[PDB]
Amino acid sequence: SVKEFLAKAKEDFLKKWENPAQNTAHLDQFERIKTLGTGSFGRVMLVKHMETGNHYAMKILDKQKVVKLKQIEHTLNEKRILQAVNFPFLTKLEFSFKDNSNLYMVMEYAPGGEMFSHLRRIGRFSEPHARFYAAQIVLTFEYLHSLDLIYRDLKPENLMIDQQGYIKVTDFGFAKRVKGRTWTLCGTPEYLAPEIILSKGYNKAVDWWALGVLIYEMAAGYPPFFADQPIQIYEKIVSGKVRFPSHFSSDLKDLLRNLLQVDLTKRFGNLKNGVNDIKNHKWFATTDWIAIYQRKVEAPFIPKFKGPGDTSNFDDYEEEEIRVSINEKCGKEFSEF
Amino acid sequence: TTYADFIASGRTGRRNAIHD
Ligand SMILES: NCC1CCN(c2ncnc3[nH]cnc23)CC1
Repeated sequence: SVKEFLAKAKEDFLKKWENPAQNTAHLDQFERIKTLGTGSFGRVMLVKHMETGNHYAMKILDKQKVVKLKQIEHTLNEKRILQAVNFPFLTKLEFSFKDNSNLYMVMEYAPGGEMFSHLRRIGRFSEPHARFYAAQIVLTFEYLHSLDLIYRDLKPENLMIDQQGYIKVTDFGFAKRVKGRTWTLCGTPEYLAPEIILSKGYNKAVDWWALGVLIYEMAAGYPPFFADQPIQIYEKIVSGKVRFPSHFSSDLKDLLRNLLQVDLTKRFGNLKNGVNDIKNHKWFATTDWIAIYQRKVEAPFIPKFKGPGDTSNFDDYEEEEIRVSINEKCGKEFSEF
Repeated sequence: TTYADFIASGRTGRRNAIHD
């Protein structure tokens, strides 16, 4: 059963969680090819592992920048979790290491680019197209939540398309293993649950609210709560009044009403029957959950490819040195990494 | 239209995370 699959996955996870892999490679084992994305502590690059010729995505964080941004514990969360998970729609760590200046995490490369890019270009996804992605997220969250993990940054920018048109949920920077409630103000304005905005203790139900935002955005082409400044976005979210495009099917609206529910006692994914209230909603009635998990379903969109390290599905970013100081920075802070 | 309001907004690009 699902319960059986998940208990076994938890046994697997905890072994790695309690005894994390550390220092399993070094920088010069990799050829750096291109920056695929950037962020507050550095970037993610396409790299080639020389010994195998395999391509990977290497995330590089500047330790000093992590420290300035007060993201030390969050970064340690990211690495410790990613080395420990294993799931079809996640990119676990193949390798990690650090040097005087940086932290390095090496993961499976998803060559299809960000969902964000395709969603914006095309405008919006059909309900079947949105459902294919949504199913994969539902399953990932099922997996993650069973391990007492909250993800906390679902959005198109953070969903990578693979060669088969399936998803990888990347960007574990805010992911946290927590039983019960937590309090950090984090996430992305458009996707923040009202509990977060109202500075309450919250739980994994914030991820299910964020799923409502994503499905809405995929199907509409814009999010349910938007405005030029975050404060105005927060005011809309806490009203919770959502308006649906006329093209939204009856079932879709009903799903979204139950995901984008300000009342935690009624929010889908947070009820006594957990994720099954979502899995068994009418909008997903055509979804074969096992076949999605097995990647047997035919993806509604498959990315245009030229080669194994072709990068044409990514935007171009300015390439910046990877500099390594002769002095070790922030040794204590990142000792366990 | 809502689509037109979105595309004219400053939030159609990649959206940054917030923290504390
Ligand atoms: N949030 C958007 C970023 C785009 C670049 N990234 C990336 N790109 C490709 N394959 C990958 N495997 C793991 N991360 C990752 C990281 C995420």
